[PDB]
Amino acid sequence: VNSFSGYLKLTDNVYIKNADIVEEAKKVKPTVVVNAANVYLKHGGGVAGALNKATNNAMQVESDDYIATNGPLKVGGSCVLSGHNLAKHCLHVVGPNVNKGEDIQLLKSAYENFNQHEVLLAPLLSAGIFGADPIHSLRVCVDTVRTNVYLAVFDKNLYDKLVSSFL
Ligand SMILES: CC(C)NC(=O)Nc1ccc(C(=O)N[C@@H]2c3cccc(O)c3C[C@@H]2C(=O)O)cc1
Repeated sequence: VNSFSGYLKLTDNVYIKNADIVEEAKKVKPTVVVNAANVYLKHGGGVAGALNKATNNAMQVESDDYIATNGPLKVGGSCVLSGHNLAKHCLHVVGPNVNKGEDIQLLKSAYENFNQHEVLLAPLLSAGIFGADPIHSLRVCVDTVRTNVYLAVFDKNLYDKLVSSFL
């Protein structure tokens, strides 16, 4: 038993809810919140910008030190940093950005990072300003992630379409 509430169960291990991931992290305080990161950990907009704003820019400060030490992530890769006031940990995961021409097949590799964590609060990778089809992203998620994932979908219209179109 865990504290995630009001989710619709899609499969054995994937759950979805129309919710603002920032508000959901502040309320649940999950072990892991997933950020929709880029390789530079520049949290400017979309989910990343929102999560970072909610940390009063502490996420960005920590991220800049990480990059200065380690260099950029790989598309499809991830790193674990602090969750600040939102979670114990933040898993920064880099899905491909279609608006940069990145290979959509890397979306499966991106979701594989979730399997290193028993339970996660997450957005749909590569959705939103990353330019991929969220229906495709949800399918890859369900077909790749084996651990327990609670997906927060900000847009109600998209959530309903994601739900009604789900096989
Ligand atoms: C009010 C404050 C305290 N909170 C806050 O600013 N929160 C927040 C901001 C932006 C996003 C976001 O960019 N969402 C994306 C979005 C939008 C429309 C269609 C989509 O396919 C997607 C994918 C992705 C998602 O929904 O995961 C999420 C939360």
